[PDB]
Amino acid sequence: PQITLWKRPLVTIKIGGQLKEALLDTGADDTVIEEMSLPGRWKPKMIGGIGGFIKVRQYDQIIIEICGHKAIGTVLVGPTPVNIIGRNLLTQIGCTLNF
Amino acid sequence: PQITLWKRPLVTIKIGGQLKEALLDTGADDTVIEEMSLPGRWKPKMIGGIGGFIKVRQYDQIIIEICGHKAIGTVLVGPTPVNIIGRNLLTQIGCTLNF
Ligand SMILES: NC(=O)c1ccc(CN[C@H]2CNC[C@@H]2N(Cc2ccc(C(F)(F)F)cc2)S(=O)(=O)c2ccc(C(N)=O)cc2)cc1
Ligand SMILES: [Cl-]
Ligand SMILES: [Cl-]
Ligand SMILES: [Cl-]
Repeated sequence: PQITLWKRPLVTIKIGGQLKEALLDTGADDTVIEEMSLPGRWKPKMIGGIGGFIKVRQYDQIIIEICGHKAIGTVLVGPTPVNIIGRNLLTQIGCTLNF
Repeated sequence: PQITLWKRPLVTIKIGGQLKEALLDTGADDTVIEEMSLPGRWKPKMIGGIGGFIKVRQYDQIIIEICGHKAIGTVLVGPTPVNIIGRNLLTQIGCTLNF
């Protein structure tokens, strides 16, 4: 589809068997999801921006379904104010910016 | 143009007569530029980032070029990790997400 930016570009995603609302975020290098269980090993990481930094757990090789498009990649889990789909997964579904 | 997301969508902007690098950030509601001199009065604005909320300065009706596309609108000034072109101006220049 084509998504305009009058409002936040929120979509429904499926991750770890849960449905969640997430923001298509071209400014995010990686995907960041609110606290949840994910299977596998993880390593701690810090990410930040305006307001400072948060600590997240980095899980690799996680499958997420985004608007019917399956993509696999790294997911950071931690206290993000909003669920974020970052570039690492946006590329996999063929998402571009156009103007 | 059509911009893919394998790398950060960094573009050249022109503001206050000077060229700067900025990030096309669909996850940002607003446009936030690093400390510089802008004309006119400013108003207070609280924005929520990944790490918390902070106060920045809001200037309205500011002339700005983004990837050569002329725009006029609201620009916030504050301690941002990189210059950010957010949804307010992305919308104005006709930028959509597509997949
Ligand atoms: N390192 C990572 O992978 C990472 C880092 C941060 C995030 C959170 N998402 C980013 C992108 N959109 C806004 C958000 N932020 C932009 C941003 C942009 C770039 C970077 C950096 F280059 F450092 F990696 C960090 C943060 S933000 O928090 O500074 C922000 C929030 C709101 C607004 C606004 N209202 O205009 C402006 C800026 C997600 C992932
Ligand atoms: Cl990845
Ligand atoms: Cl591609
Ligand atoms: Cl505006």
